[PDB]
Amino acid sequence: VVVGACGVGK
Amino acid sequence: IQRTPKIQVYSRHPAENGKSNFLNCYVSGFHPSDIEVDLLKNGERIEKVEHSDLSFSKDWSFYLLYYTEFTPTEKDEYACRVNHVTLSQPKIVKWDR
Amino acid sequence: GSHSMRYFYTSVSRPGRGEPRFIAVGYVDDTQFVRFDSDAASQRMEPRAPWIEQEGPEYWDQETRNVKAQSQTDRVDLGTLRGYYNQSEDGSHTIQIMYGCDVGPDGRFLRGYRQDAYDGKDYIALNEDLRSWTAADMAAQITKRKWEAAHAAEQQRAYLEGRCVEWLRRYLENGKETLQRTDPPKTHMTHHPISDHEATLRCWALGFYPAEITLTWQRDGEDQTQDTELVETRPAGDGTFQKWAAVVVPSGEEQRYTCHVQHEGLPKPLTLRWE
Repeated sequence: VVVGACGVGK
Repeated sequence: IQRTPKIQVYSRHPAENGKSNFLNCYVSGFHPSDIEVDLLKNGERIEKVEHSDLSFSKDWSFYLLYYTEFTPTEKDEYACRVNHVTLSQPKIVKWDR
Repeated sequence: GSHSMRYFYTSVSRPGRGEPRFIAVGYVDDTQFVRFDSDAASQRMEPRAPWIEQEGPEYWDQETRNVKAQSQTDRVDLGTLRGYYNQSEDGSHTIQIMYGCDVGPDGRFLRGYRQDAYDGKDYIALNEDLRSWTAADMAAQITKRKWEAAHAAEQQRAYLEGRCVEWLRRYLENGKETLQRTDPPKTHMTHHPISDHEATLRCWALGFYPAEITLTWQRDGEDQTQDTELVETRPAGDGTFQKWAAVVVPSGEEQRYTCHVQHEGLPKPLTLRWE
């Protein structure tokens, strides 16, 4: 599975 | 950055005239991702050529595999035409059996 | 042996031709098993290997949800980074993301990865301690303290040491007929005369998996890396890989040379000579 942690913007 | 694609033209199995096979054209080490690749039989582009999904290496350079069902003979010449913004002209790499 | 799972994201901004193109691929070792092409008609994570097809619809729904949500974040980051470098709105730009975990034969955490790039060059990467960040330029340091303030490292580390490794274990067992198989290289040698004082010997290695392999030439039991040629290991299109190595040798002395093939699918390293 891909990273389930949700992405903080750059 | 802009990196020139390497090209290898080859078959999936050892080529034998009459026996069906797969014609591969592996392009790698390039950037950016936009690239056009065509398989050529006797100078004409082959329709229904499939390509693997876009991925890249540790140095962020992309690689792709273009392939199609083909039948090697003794007269037919095969090649792979590659055009990329890094290239001045489209590179045509003939299949060296 | 040891195994890896990797995910590669690529988002390419195409001004004047719609929204950025997003492509995601999932790998176990040298085998792709999932893919997401936002230009494809399904808009869902699709299987690319037989063994992952058995996963239920709750798996494919969550995987579709998570990575398309990543593509939405990539869209905003594309505009953010372009502002970081004060770049025009009509130039094309690419964000690439790589991450994954490594496991040992016993099947638990060895290393974790998370690296991001912009226009083909390093942007920011997660260090090996999975607690600090390494930025390439000052624009990436703006992202660094952003991810430091939001504590992205803690939740990246949580996935790298947890859900990544756990599902890598499941994939390795559910598809062991493909992933854990070691097809040894079917090898042979070819001879092509160049002149009447020089000749080329090519050492072929075909149909092997995984891609890791070592082809070396020797002359009279001594290593020879002068006048040699190695090509990149290439996919055969059926899951296996190919590679060859060449050496230019004087005529008549062809049998002084030996090719050596090392591969994890071989009990002993092979040695081939032109008779």
